Amino acid sequence: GPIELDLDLIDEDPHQPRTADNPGFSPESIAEIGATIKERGVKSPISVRENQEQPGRYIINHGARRYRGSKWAGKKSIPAFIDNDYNEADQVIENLQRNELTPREIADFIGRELAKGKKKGDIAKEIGKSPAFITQHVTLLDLPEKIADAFNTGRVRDVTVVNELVTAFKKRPEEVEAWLDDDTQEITRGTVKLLREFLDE
Amino acid sequence: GPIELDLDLIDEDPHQPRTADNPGFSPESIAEIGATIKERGVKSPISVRENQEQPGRYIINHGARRYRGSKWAGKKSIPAFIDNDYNEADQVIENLQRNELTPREIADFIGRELAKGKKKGDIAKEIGKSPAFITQHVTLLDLPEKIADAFNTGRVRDVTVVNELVTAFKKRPEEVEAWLDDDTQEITRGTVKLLREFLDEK
Ligand SMILES: Nc1ccn([C@@H]2O[C@H](COP(=O)(O)OP(=O)(O)OP(=O)(O)O)[C@@H](O)[C@H]2O)c(=O)n1
Ligand SMILES: Nc1ccn([C@@H]2O[C@H](COP(=O)(O)OP(=O)(O)OP(=O)(O)O)[C@@H](O)[C@H]2O)c(=O)n1
Ligand SMILES: [Cl-]
Ligand SMILES: [Cl-]
Ligand SMILES: [Cl-]
Ligand SMILES: [Cl-]
Ligand SMILES: [Cl-]
Ligand SMILES: [Cl-]
Ligand SMILES: [Cl-]
Ligand SMILES: [Cl-]
Repeated sequence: GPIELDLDLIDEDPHQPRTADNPGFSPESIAEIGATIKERGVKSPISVRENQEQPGRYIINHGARRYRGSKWAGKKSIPAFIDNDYNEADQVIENLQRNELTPREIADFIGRELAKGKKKGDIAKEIGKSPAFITQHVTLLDLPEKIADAFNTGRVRDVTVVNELVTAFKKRPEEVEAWLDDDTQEITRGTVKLLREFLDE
Repeated sequence: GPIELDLDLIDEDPHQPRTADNPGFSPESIAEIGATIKERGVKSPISVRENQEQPGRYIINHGARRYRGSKWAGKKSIPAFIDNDYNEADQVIENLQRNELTPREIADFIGRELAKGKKKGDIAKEIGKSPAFITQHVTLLDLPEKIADAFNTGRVRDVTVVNELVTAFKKRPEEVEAWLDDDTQEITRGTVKLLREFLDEK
């Protein structure tokens, strides 16, 4: 098993590669992971090494956000394992060697929850995200036909841009379809911003 | 500690939110995490639950890439903990509730390694990335002045775009400086592509 370690006994590593400026150490970001820890617990135990200088204490290998989130959530302890064979490169590995769910995969998860009758509000809570994040992904579950093609072929991949394109389609469907019908037309945050403006003239 | 669990006792969860199409299940991606596992081990133990249907066996809560990477690396076992109180939402949490190092933070780590005399090739290996990835970040350690400002103020944040902007600066420094001196000028993959082309005519 993992050990439940008193937070009082744990120090952050001052040479960790994540610096103070990192978005992930913003109060909002710690609050976000913190809420999931309050609800579900830390699900991936942190890695610590024994402090050689102060026996009985531990230094974080990986897990500073889980640690700060645990404090935010009012936890007295955190699940952890001891690994004294952990180096600075491993800390960068922990962070770089991982891959996200796609927007489609997130939408489809939301879809399966909606199909079971769960409210958007509760779907937000159980994954620790905002209602606006749910809304943006839900858009992908019922895309207009031409926009769906562009999304599936990979001609546009960013959920925010897809949403902006749908919002335009609702107000002016013929004009957006003719813009997509051009093969030279790339789809970026920028080109869509240009399309929105063209349509308000 | 974590248990070293026989890979033969572990099955993937067929309702995991990562699907077959996901870039992270590509052979190249499994090879990438696999190399780090071959060298360093799995450093974050996977989470499994007991299979109720098949006693003695386990289903993956989180850890399918670590699992496949372990197989790629020729491992017979994988570090794991048992959590029988794990649901489908937790699987999406494991993945969405995490934040990257910035490009600056990655460059500066590389910087610290270079300053100790480590070669680029060994820095690539120890973080499981390609030489080209190292190169693109190393660019950030010696940015021309005006590009540095734009990078630091957040006017451009993407490492790829910064590299493209440096490469343009090398060939036409006066013209790139005057392009950055315009406040209306946004800096995107697109605008820089437009700048590259404008310069290849003159
Ligand atoms: N030698 C390594 C390299 C990476 N990792 C960890 O492996 C995880 C990979 O995350 P992800 O890409 O999301 O894949 P898995 O969670 O393993 O698989 P899945 O999300 O499909 O369940 C990260 O926590 C990373 O720190 C590790 O434990 N040891
Ligand atoms: N309820 C939660 C929410 C998230 N996580 C895990 O917390 C980690 C967050 O990773 P990251 O953003 O990189 O932060 P930490 O690794 O905790 O901190 P650091 O990288 O700064 O050492 C991920 O493995 C995620 O799956 C968890 O164990 N339990
Ligand atoms: Cl710092
Ligand atoms: Cl507690
Ligand atoms: Cl990714
Ligand atoms: Cl339609
Ligand atoms: Cl699948
Ligand atoms: Cl082994
Ligand atoms: Cl991130
Ligand atoms: Cl200069």
